[PDB]
Amino acid sequence: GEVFNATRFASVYAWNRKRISNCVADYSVLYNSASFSTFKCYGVSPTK
Amino acid sequence: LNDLCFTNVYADSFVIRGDEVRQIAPGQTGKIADYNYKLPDDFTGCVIA
Repeated sequence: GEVFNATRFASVYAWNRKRISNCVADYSVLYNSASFSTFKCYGVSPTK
Repeated sequence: LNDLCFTNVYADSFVIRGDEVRQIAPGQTGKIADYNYKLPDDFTGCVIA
């Protein structure tokens, strides 16, 4: 939630990073909320 | 394509939101791709928007 819509994103020079682990990952609930126009993925298909 | 003769051709015309123009590409997934319309990966044809 906090990475899709925060108060204001850190600038490109000081881009924000955190490790995410020990949870379950799914895209269906949150992808459509922040609708996008450029989804190009290299190693992994979105469905897989 | 002017120098080729076609066995049969199908024309599918429909209205798309301005931002979704790149959703009709083979392999590309999304809301209208998965729930509305999508085309096979080995698709031979040309698109005009």
